[PDB]
Amino acid sequence: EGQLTLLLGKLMTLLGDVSLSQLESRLAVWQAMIESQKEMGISKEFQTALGEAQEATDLYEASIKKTDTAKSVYDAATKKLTQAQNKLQSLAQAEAAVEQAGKEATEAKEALDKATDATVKAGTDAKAKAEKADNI
Repeated sequence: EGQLTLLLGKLMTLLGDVSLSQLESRLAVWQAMIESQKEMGISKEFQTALGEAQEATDLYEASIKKTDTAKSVYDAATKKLTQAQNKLQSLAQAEAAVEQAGKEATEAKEALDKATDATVKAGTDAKAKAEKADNI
């Protein structure tokens, strides 16, 4: 009963709402003040600081979506193994399915763990490039 899978699905939603959502917003404020002022005829090296951040934040949209696929990929692997695991002690071929559902699943987690580390990575920087907008 590793329904930490359901907990995780919930953390991903929160990460999306509290991390990614505020970041994307912060930067949207800047783009709209860039445009609202770029119309009154009034940005220089600032648009480099901002360019870089809305790319990290955009790489961070992508990355979360990449770990969210990876987990769907993994949830199929884990439920695959509980089907095979189950109908085996309903009694050599059944014994193999479990070994291979098992292999498919430790592999899915490996890919899942990877896509998380790479999401940890992307957001850590997006946080940073967006704080570096302490331009004067």
